[PDB]
Amino acid sequence: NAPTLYEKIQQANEEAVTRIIQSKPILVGFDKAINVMPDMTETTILHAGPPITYENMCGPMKGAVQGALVFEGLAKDLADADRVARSGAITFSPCHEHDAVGSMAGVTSPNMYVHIIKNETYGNTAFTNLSEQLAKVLRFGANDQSVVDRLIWMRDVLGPLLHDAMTFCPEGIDLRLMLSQALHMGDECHNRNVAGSTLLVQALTPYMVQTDFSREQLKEVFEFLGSSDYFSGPTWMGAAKCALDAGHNVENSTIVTTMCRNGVEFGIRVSGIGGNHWFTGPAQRVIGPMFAGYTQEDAGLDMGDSAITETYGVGGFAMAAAPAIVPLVGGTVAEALNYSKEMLEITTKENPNVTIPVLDFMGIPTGIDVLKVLETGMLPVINTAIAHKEPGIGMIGAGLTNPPANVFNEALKALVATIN
Amino acid sequence: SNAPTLYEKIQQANEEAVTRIIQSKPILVGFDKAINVMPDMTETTILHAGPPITYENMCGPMKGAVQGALVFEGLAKDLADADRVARSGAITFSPCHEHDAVGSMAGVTSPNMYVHIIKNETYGNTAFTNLSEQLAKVLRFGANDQSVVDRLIWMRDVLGPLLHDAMTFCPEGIDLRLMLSQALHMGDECHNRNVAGSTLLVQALTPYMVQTDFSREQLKEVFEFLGSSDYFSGPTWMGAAKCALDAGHNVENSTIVTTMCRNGVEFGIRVSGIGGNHWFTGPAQRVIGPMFAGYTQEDAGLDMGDSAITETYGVGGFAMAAAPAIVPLVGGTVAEALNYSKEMLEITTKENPNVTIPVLDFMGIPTGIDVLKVLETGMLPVINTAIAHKEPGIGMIGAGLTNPPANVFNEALKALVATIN
Repeated sequence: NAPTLYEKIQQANEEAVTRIIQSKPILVGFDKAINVMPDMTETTILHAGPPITYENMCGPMKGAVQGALVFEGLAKDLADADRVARSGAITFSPCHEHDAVGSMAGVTSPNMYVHIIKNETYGNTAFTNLSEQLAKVLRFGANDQSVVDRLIWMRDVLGPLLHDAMTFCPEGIDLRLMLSQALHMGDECHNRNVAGSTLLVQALTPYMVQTDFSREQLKEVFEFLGSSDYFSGPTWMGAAKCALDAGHNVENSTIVTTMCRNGVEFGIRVSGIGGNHWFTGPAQRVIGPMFAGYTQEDAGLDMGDSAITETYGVGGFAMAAAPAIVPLVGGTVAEALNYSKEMLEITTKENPNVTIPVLDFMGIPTGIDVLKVLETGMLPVINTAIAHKEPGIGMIGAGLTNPPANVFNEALKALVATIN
Repeated sequence: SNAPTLYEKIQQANEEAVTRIIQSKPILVGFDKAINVMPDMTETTILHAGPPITYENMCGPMKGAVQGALVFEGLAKDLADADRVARSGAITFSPCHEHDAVGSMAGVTSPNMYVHIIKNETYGNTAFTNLSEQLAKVLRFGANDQSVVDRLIWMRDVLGPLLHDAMTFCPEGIDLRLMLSQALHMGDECHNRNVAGSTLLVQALTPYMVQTDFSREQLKEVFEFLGSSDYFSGPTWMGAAKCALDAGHNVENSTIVTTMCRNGVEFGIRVSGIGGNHWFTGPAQRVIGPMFAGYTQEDAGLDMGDSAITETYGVGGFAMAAAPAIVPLVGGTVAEALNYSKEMLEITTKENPNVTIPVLDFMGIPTGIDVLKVLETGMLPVINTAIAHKEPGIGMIGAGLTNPPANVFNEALKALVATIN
């Protein structure tokens, strides 16, 4: 009594999405990437998006890698760094291929500090760097003395104090739970992190104080953390990565387990294909509110791993939860309420642990299924920060984008061919 | 001719009054023992929520409050004794409202409790409120074990002083209208759901507490205390609202409500054009809503507390729409909550642009409940509040929707038509 092919996929997607939903990413500590991540070398630099060579990277990402190389000691300055990167001496590699995710340029170097996030349920581990805090920052390609000065402080004090702080928190911090409180306080955990960041520092505060650091280091670190609302940003991405990784490599699943971009190409991974097989197409423009005297002409293409957030069910998929981002991202609140409802049409089921009050507490729409995106013709709606096409400069606005279509086509083809 | 006519003079006065309210900017500047900073305090003076009320006529839970308080202040050896002292002529019982303060639930506030000191940056008037004790077994609900009096002492021996000291490292103060601003974009409504506000406040306070001379060991238990409940900023918003509202009080000819409060027996309001501490009073009402399991509506007491200053300001139940998280706690439908915040506009003078509700396309909260419009529409202020056991100390046993009583507005109007030169 054999099962039908479409029936295989239904079963696989149920297995896949159950693992995603039942995942309980726990924040366990912090440590230099080199000390704690897989396949790391002192000459490895990780970045956001699918694979790409340095020569092909876009302005901002190059800038971030130059900034990074100088932070590492590997270069006396920017002009030098570019020479060093171009030389074959550096190994470049996506975060995703090292069980990590990076925000924006997503450049992460051996002695940057990272979140250590462990899946309570299924045992896998995810990693992600810390938010610098301002707008003029490495993850946007800026790379002043000021910028590397701040990387240094983070390596030399912030990192160490968080490492020591989690030492006094043997239980870890349950990120799904905190994520779910966040969506009840008007965040979608992608471009709105206000509530999430405030929960995080509340949670971290008493452990920090139990540290050997001085009152004065403590104050300046409290101040950095209240500097902007983006501190938990990376945190939610890591939880999402931890969760989605538990749903990868399931024999016949058509669930998207990764969506990322590097400012030149968008790449996806699908569960039933497994491993690091990427499907890539052109990164799209990001249409939205532009900042202080800026234009669409100035913006680079979509960039960053933050999209792992929508792949989980949050961010743009949860925009109904966060009507407050509308001025920042464009559109009506009407539409913002609608997206979460429409995303039900291309996902596999509601996540009963993360709910949205304005929608009568419906679970977030979880598990993008390539088949449904093809049949409905609805590409996932992503929200994102807009970055300048020039290195240096800052974040310059925010808006809405979609993945390219080709990518889902190519994945559909790969699947129906795998199953025989 | 426009020979300055009447309905005008009211339209003009409401403009000035609501402009004060909207433009007030309440700044949290300090903390200190009531007796050190509040107007007309004496050591034998104790404050309660709602309009004036003798002790003998107070209700179960609030009598328990003056008793716990008295034991703490050290004016009676014990509960049964306390009740004796209160009944003797040796205590002045007067409302928070008449000392520029406000009080949550029983609202009892005695000389040695610590209060927020909140000062109007625009208009320069000050308001005060006590702090959240943080548990369910708590004085504001009438409970008075040893445990409760101990926590009260802890709050005045340690927590209190810590707070006071922290705020001296912060000479700019904390801007409350801004923070409230942000809370309402984070799913709070600053009456029933206070999570966002509370988390924004403990975070702004931390840097300053750390600059203090308290031991780490002491900071440790104070954090434990601050996250034991999400209610820590609740009083803070009452104080904010009280501070703004008072600056809109005493405007000749104005029919704007500047106080709504209750003491478990009566509901009482003040109107700007009437002024001072002239109170209009009716029967406090039942609060009907979902019940905490094992409890039922005949367990409940009548509406009690000063927390309704919140809807007097434009927030709380008036902001219902901003806080879809509360629907199953406070009852009703989400569509109904959107609808109520819209409705409230026919009762109010104009939208506050500085404080807005995202889901309603960022309309400003509805400000300036106008006696005259309450009357002509027939529509009463909606207030969402906690339902509290009628017995002392049992505490919150659910929540729901209530209203002020119709009569209180009728009298208002009649007192107005009799004043307006």
